[PDB]
Amino acid sequence: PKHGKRYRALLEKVDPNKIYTIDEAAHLVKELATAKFDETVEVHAKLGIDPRRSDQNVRGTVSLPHGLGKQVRVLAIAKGEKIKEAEEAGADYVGGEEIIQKILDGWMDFDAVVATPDVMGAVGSKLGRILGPRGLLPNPKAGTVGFNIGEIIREIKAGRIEFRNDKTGAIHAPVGKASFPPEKLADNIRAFIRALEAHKPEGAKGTFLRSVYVTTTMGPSVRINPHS
Amino acid sequence: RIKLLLECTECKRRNYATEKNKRNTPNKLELRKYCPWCRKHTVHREVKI
Amino acid sequence: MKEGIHPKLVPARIICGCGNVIETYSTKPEIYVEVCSKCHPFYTGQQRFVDTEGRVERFQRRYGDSYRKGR
RNA sequence: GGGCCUGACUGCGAGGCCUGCAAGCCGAGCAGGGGCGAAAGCCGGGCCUAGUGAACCGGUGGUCCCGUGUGGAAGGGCCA
RNA sequence: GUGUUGGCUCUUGGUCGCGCCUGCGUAGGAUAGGUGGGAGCCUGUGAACCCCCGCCUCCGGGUGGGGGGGAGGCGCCGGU
RNA sequence: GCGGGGGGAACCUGGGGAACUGAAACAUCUCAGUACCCAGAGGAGAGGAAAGAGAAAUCGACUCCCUGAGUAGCGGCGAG
Repeated sequence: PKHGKRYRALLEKVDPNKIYTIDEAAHLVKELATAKFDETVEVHAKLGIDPRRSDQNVRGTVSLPHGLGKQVRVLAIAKGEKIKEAEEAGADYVGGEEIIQKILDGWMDFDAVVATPDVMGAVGSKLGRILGPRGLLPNPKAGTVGFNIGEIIREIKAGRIEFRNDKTGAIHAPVGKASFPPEKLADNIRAFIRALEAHKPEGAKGTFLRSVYVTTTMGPSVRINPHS
Repeated sequence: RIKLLLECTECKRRNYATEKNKRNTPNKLELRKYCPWCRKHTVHREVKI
Repeated sequence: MKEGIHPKLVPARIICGCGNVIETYSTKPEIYVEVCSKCHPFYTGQQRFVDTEGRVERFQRRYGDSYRKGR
């Protein structure tokens, strides 16, 4: 009845009988873990879909407002003014079909690719073969193609957090900082509640949001009732 | 049932017009055109199985 | 009469049949089976005071026997 | 043989072919709406005479007309 | 199937609830089952040195325990 | 010490209950709950004070006549 984790104390904080609710969560998590540096809490969950038959495979992104600087890099592929807008907006990788060519060669440092409709052909067909089933190629309703290279990369820097059910039907995303206001962690938990809810493919039949919770990096793990 | 199967045209959720059609040569390829009673004429589209 | 019930009347009639369905499913009723039949219960018993019976019929039975069991 | 394109349009038609029934069939021209020329105009399937089937019954895409006190609804009326 | 047609009992299967345990095509200090958080973690072993013992295998190794004691090890870092 | 039973042209209640013919065939359907076997109360029984009607903040036991439409409708929506 004794286990291998010093976290044990934090675990004692952890009383897994209730699934509680969001704001409560902000507070008890914020308290629960501030180990090395300050907790990097995150929320994770699983939906009653079936990602094999991609007719439910979701992803996208809500806009949990709150300053940013880390996670999921992206390539702003376009030309002059777009390099301007998106680069400044908040880009990790920037350029155009020249960057596309560099990638075809041996340079790929971006998980998501967002290109404006001006170098989109070169991006998708030149780099189509390269970014491929990696998730690195631009798609017109996958928050990856369009002129607002600046707007989207911008949010990438000011606050982004995306969605993408993994193999077994679950998503992960940042919806509040560690020492961050409880009500805050609540609100972001929410924006995610919503965009996620929307993504909810019409291919669901019943208890869709099955398990919805807040867990940290290295720390506690408790479900939250995004209802209250 | 033969390379002759019947489809019909419907238009951007704002109507549906009809007419049969086939299967043979370019099979599926099914945009087409037509005009619904939607608005005054309008694309339509066609497809609809 | 010699086989109704004992605890009321359950000895008689029955007109019936069928054919087939497929209605609020795909169509009309495969209609027909002009047939006729019987339709009834069962028998059993207990004791007055050393030496008895019952006879009767099914349910009505069970409640009943309970009743005169009361006496 | 080449280019460009959907009218193989909906609303419809006056007035005739034949026919006792129902059929089937011919169609200028008015409207909305487009497409081939710059246009005088042709296009409401093909070069035409055969590839066809009532009525019931029931399906689906409407519609958003009816609902057996009223709100809705099973269910259902007309369209396709 | 179900109704009178009551009793004790040996048992075996599907299912969902929690707990445990698992994952070796190949470069991969290495049997990475994913996708998340994501450079730090820990001292009732005062340790990865050594000891046996529990368990699962595709030599290896993974995991769970009892002990033996004298600031140590590993995740980082890199790298495949 | 009672009762019944046994009748009775037709009317009558319930008990059980059929082919023709129609649908120019005929299997749903039809004649129909009709013919007929029965049990039985009468001089007539039948029904007979509402878990009714019907939607107006309305009626008011039951029975039989005229009307209610042969409409409302039931249906190989066909004979009917």
